[PDB]
Amino acid sequence: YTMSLGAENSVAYSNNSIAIPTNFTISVTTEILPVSMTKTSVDCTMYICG
Amino acid sequence: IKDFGGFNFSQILPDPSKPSKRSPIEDLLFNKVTL
Ligand SMILES: *[C@@H]1O[C@H](CO)[C@@H](O[C@@H]2O[C@H](CO)[C@@H](O[C@@H]3O[C@H](CO)[C@@H](O)[C@H](O)[C@@H]3O)[C@H](O)[C@H]2NC(C)=O)[C@H](O)[C@H]1NC(C)=O
Ligand SMILES: *[C@@H]1O[C@H](CO)[C@@H](O[C@@H]2O[C@H](CO)[C@@H](O)[C@H](O)[C@H]2NC(C)=O)[C@H](O)[C@H]1NC(C)=O
Repeated sequence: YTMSLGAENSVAYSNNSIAIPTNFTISVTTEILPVSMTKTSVDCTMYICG
Repeated sequence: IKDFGGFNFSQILPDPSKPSKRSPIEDLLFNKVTL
């Protein structure tokens, strides 16, 4: 099929109307980041000739 | 109905007439960048 970009809505804009929240939620989100990789070493002479 | 208190966003909002549906500024950018 053809990709769909998301749900479609239309906010009710007007020149003398406003929207204000009356409650709240508290959410916890996760983020993962790599900081290092393994320290390796190679001795060229033993690798090449041996 | 586009009544934003005097501000006019026509050059940045999409153009219904054109088939590409791209704003007036975005069309000049696409024309201007040709191999
Ligand atoms: C703002 O939102 C919170 C929820 O995020 C509202 O609190 C929730 O209120 C409902 C109805 O009072 C609670 O449901 C009921 O709980 C009782 C247990 O006491 C249960 O017996 C009922 O069957 C029903 O499930 C709900 O538990 C409660 N949520 C929490 C986390 O406590 C709050 O009322 C909202 N504030 C306003 C001003 O609308
Ligand atoms: C927003 O600005 C555009 C650009 O000036 C206006 O478009 C012009 O409109 C007049 C009157 O309809 C035409 O004579 C010009 O040829 C239009 N110019 C272009 C480049 O299309 C547009 O009217 C403005 N928006 C409002 C609500 O006035």
